Amino acid sequence: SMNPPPPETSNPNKPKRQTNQLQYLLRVVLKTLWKHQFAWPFQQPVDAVKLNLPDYYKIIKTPMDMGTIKKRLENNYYWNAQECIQDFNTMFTNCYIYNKPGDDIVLMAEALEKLFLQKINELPTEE
Ligand SMILES: CCc1c(C(=O)NC)[nH]c(C)c1C(C)=O
Repeated sequence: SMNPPPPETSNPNKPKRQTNQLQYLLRVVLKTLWKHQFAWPFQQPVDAVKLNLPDYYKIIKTPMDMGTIKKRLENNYYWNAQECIQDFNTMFTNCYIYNKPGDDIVLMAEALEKLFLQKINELPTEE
């Protein structure tokens, strides 16, 4: 029932890269989702205590959110685009795994994910 440590956003010994695909993921992909009217539930880690979801972290062992992804991009956590893409995908998957089909949060994740898929479809080729 208590909240876990948030996902890591800083790790100095992890090697880093700033690539055009990763720049696209911040400038285009993250910006689009972050400003969306349904972004708010996904803008920070699930606070299981305040939301009263004591089994959330019992079920979800790989939590992820756009707040975390935003810091990871802004502070250059990643080596490649696929890591960041996997984080976005994990965030959506967590939602569908934990919640019931047709809950509001699932509709929200579905709208965000649709946009995410359209942008990732136009991911530039690596420079
Ligand atoms: C419905 C509770 C919830 C929020 C939220 O309401 N955040 C403020 N965000 C997420 C990802 C969820 C779940 C359980 O998937």
